[PDB]
Amino acid sequence: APINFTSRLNRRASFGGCFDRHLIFSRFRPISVFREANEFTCCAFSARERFLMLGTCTGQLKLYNVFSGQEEASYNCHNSAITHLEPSRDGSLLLTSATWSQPLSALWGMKSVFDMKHSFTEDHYVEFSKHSQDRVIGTKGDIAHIYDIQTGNKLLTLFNPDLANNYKRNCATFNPTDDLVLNDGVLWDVRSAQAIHKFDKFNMNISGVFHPNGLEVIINTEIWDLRTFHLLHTVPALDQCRVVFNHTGTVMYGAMLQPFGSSFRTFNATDYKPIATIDVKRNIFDLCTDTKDCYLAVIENQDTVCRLYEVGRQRLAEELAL
Amino acid sequence: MSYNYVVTAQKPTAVNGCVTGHFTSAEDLNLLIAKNTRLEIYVVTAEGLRPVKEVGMYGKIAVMELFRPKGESKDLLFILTAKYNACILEYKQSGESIDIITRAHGNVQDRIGRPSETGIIGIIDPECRMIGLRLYDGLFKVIPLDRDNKELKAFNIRLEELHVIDVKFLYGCQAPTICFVYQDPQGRHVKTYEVSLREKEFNKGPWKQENVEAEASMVIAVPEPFGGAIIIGQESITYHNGDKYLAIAPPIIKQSTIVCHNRVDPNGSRYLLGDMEGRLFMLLLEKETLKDLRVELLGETSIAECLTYLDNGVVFVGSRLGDSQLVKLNVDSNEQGSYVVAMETFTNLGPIVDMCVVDLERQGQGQLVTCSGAFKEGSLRIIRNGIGIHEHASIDLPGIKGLWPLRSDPNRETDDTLVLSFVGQTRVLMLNGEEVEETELMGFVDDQQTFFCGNVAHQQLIQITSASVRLVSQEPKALVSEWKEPQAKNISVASCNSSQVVVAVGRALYYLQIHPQELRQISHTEMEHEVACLDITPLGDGLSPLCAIGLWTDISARILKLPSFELLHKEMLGGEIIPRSILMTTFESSHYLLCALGDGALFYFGLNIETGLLSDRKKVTLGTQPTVLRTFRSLSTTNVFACSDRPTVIYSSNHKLVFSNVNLKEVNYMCPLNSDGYPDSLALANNSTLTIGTIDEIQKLHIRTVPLYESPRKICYQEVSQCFGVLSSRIEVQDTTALRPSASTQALSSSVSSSKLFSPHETSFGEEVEVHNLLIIDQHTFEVLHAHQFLQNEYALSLVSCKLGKDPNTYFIVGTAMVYPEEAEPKQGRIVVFQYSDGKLQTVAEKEVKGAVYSMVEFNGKLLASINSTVRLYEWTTEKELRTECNHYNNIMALYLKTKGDFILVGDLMRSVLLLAYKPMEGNFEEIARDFNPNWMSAVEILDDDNFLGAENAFNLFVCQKDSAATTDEERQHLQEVGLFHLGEFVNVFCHGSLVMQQGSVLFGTVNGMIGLVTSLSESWYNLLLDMQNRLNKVIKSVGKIEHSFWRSFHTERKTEPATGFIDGDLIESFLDISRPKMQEVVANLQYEATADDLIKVVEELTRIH
Repeated sequence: APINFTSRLNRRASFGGCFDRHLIFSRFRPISVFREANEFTCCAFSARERFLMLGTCTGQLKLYNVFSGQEEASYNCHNSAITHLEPSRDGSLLLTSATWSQPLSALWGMKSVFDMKHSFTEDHYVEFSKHSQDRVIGTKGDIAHIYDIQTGNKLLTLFNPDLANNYKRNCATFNPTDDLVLNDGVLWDVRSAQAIHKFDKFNMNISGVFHPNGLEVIINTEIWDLRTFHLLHTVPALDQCRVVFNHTGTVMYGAMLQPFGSSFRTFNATDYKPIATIDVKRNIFDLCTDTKDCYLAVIENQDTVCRLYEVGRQRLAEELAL
Repeated sequence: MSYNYVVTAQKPTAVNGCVTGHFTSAEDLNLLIAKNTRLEIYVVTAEGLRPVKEVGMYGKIAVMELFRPKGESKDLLFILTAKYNACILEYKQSGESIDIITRAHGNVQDRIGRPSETGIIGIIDPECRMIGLRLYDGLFKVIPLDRDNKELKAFNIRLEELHVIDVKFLYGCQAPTICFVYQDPQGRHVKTYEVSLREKEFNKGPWKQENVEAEASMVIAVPEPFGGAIIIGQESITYHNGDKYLAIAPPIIKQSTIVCHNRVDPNGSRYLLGDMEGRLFMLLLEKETLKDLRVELLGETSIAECLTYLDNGVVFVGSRLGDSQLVKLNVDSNEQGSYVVAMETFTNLGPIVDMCVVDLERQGQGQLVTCSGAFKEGSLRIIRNGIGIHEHASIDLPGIKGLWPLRSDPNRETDDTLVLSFVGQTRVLMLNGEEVEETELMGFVDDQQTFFCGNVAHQQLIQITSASVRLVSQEPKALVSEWKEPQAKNISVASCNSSQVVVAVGRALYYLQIHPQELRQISHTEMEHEVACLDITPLGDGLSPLCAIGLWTDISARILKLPSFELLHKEMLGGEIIPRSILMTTFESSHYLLCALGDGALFYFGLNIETGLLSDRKKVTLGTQPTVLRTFRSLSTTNVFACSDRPTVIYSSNHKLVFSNVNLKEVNYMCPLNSDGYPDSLALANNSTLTIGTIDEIQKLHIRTVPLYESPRKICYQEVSQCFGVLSSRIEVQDTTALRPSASTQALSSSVSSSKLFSPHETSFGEEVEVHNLLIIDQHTFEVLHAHQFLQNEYALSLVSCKLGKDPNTYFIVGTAMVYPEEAEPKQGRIVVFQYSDGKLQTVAEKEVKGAVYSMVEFNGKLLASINSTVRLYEWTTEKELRTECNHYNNIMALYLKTKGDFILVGDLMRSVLLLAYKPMEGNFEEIARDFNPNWMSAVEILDDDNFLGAENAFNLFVCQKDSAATTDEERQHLQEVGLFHLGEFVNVFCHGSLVMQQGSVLFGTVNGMIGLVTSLSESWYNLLLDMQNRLNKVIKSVGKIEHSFWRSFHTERKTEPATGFIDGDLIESFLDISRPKMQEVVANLQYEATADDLIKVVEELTRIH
């Protein structure tokens, strides 16, 4: 596994990927800028990724063509500022979440029949199930709510005050198998509706995220085994970071909090090894990746705007060899 | 709207894994070899290896283990493929029927997870309890082996150690115990675990985990009585069995890393070891118990991928980087010190890294020259399709209707006279050296057309004409006897032996014997229909008791006994077009019969000379003209030449007949010839000329190896100088000090680069460094004419031969890169211009660039090169220098470049392909369209102006289409992927052309040496062949019970879709080899309405383009 790309490439024809991913995912290139016609809060790509979906501080939802950069539509969704967006991989549904205008979250039928499908009044945050997007999970303080999509009615609530950590930024979410839930640092067996384990609280304001392998749990800086429960690794750089993986499952995007700092960074999801630490030199509010590892959308202000990045290309400064 | 056809030209050669065992029966010894998708089964003997069965699977073999469970009659095979299909195979053989039967199967792919980057590891415990698999990181998959697990259901076990190096099951433990090497940040370690089928978990290992060498890479389990585990690193070898520990660090190991191992003695007493650079070792475990570790060097072999000790000091060397070997080990050192001598050698084209298509012997017909091999196994490989002839004499003689060699001197053994039959008359020619001049001869008439003549017994000659049968003395040269039909009727069909003669007069057959001065009439018959053809070729020594005949009205081949004319066996033949040639010969001690028809069809049977029995009717097609068959011998082996519009030689390879082409335009008549001016030659006549020449070897593909002894990288052909340009690289050790004399140090004229453009890098002396060279090679003799060495740390990456701008001079153009190991991406490059003068090599021009020139290509008199992430376009000055004109910046690393007229197709590292254009009005580029999907490209080619092809590291192919009819400007630039197909090879080169003389044609070469063809089809042809392909999978049962649908399904780590746009040509061509009623089972009421014969018409025309 040589270091120099040209030597390593020659070995491919004759006879690894980490050094290649280290090269590509330390390189981010801004190409275009997405403004609004009359001088944002959230960002996400559509299902087939041909449009970009943006949330505003007035409760509106904007849609831009990634090819042209014009507004294709405009919608009013809430009376509070939008906080989070998540379309279904079907291309049929969308989830919204505002700050304080009840109902806080809602489920939406996409543009064909575009209309409100169900209401989620009590829940700030919302998130689809991972494998089969047939159920929906929402967060009310330290309480998790699991809902059905077609009926809109509630299936079960998950809370246990004897075991709570009372995290600030708590967000309950499913595992890739749809048979576990993590809330407030507590594993729940979805079927048996009981508690499995209560992780120790090492942070003030981070709940945790599952790893796609179904083997690990990512609390702030601690990787816990999902069955042994032993501490497997300590990743210091993830402190206060909201962690997103790419579609293939090889790379992590971490976002420093305190809504976010001036820099994000990328990690190698297999060995949790740092790749790079990119500094855009602006305050960051949201980010998301396409499933093609082509575009990176970032919201940031100088007046808030969404600047679009191309992956694998260099900035001019490093490209000028000073 | 895309329609394509993919077929295999050369099955892969490289060896990927090989195991030995008692598979066919508990008595004989088998050797199994696993090439990419094919496995080869052999029987080990004293003479060598005897092949028994050769089978293709729907998958590439990743694990291949033999095991005999309890109470089983003989060993069973276990195979896992790359797409995680498991199977257990048994060998059934009743008579001549050999079929591979499947006990159990099933897919063990996990629904979630990423495959380990280190790779798939497959092992089996001695107890035959379970199969252990490392498929994904952090897990350990187990397949129980109880007789009731007929579906191969697996379970996983959480393995906390993530980066596992190698795993083995141990011997002599009270419970199934494993031993593996894992890598922590605190170096790498060795640890043991037990396995429980009931609890489905792990339990404490028998001994404490321990530290090992930081480059420990291999784990070997020693059998009882010893037990324990040997672990091999780059510096030292250790022994591990609980309390015991032995460790030695022989200095010989440090030079090169150990790759493969093997047991010799079932006690574990003696093990073999191979390294990268060819060396072969012997490991010893000294008893009295497990006293010592000792290492001895044995010799040098081919770079070993796998090693199998067969028997009695005979070792098989499975090679992936060069030719595989069969090796004998002698205890007495040879003269030069070695213990190793090579018995046989097996061809390996892989790995192919580049190739070109050049018309060498026959203009219009292609051949490949491939850059093949590896470090010391580097070689050029010249590949010809079909057999050619080498002329020596050309005479204008139109109208020839027959040819017969003849030795006129009864004393000398060489032919000296060639007899030519024309329309209604005959002439004679003698051969004084090379002069060919008219000759007369007493006894022979020249006013009648000849049907046969030649030497007969008793020192005599015979001429058989339309009028009579004439027997001629030898020494006085006079007519001694003449035969005529009793009513003075004409002769219709003739056939003659050294002592026997059979002619025909309409329906009547006459049998004659040749005695001194006598034509002895023996028998007579009257036949049911007219006579068409005859043959009495004696299959033994020669007095043939058999006469083969085919008739007119009742079209049929009959065997008759001599002199009885008693019928023995009749075979009906379809159709109402008569046979026109029949023959009996002997291929490799098997007796066959050949019968050609008037449309260019050929039936061939088997023959029991004792009983005259024809068996296993088979049918082939040779062109359109009627076929003329005739026997010739070459290299003391008998073969058959078939004269038609597609001249063909018939021979036998491994007891099956094979039909190799003849690289000629058309041959009407043929005879062998051996004269004092034309030794062992052939005499050929079309209907306009008479040629004489010598023949090549009798093989479908002839492969000429040119060992270079260093690593080749690229190649291109400069016609205007009769030369090849080859880039290379050899490894030297920093004193730079070479390892062995290779081609770059043994050129006639050598040179070095005197550039000084690059006026901070430290080398630890002993480290390995590549040194690159430009090699120039003759077109005929392939000897290294000149070797230009490049600078230090400068790699040669791109090569083009062309003329640029208006300069009529033709050049060699090279693009390089400054490669320093501590740097991550090269920052310095160079583009050099050469011309090869009459004998010398002249440096013309340079051009400094800030990156690597991964690819460049001639673009309309302009040079079109790629630097690290830029696509640049140069012009060639009237002052003979380079002036950039354009750029293109939107890509990660521009690695692969191809050009149609003014279109540029660019392959990137992770974004698949770009389509660029050149606008003459603006002097810049315009990005036309792109493909967004993250495909890790490895090769690319332009098919036409609207379809584009490439292959990525996911073992796949795809085609992108430009929707020129654009509703919107966005839909315009989506390169829509309309072809998808899982191939199973790693393609490194595409080039246009075909290896067949006389739409579209693209050849590609892979890592396993596989050579494939990709041609286009039309909408009618696609929809039809796609129907056959579903219908064949209904019939052809795949080994392992794997669906063809699943195999060819396009599969990356991100997508998995069925295949569309391509057709599996290897599957379509297997339609011919299938049985007859199964064909009728395939053609059942398929409209598109043709059935069961019109398809054989199609597939045979498809097997024709390669």
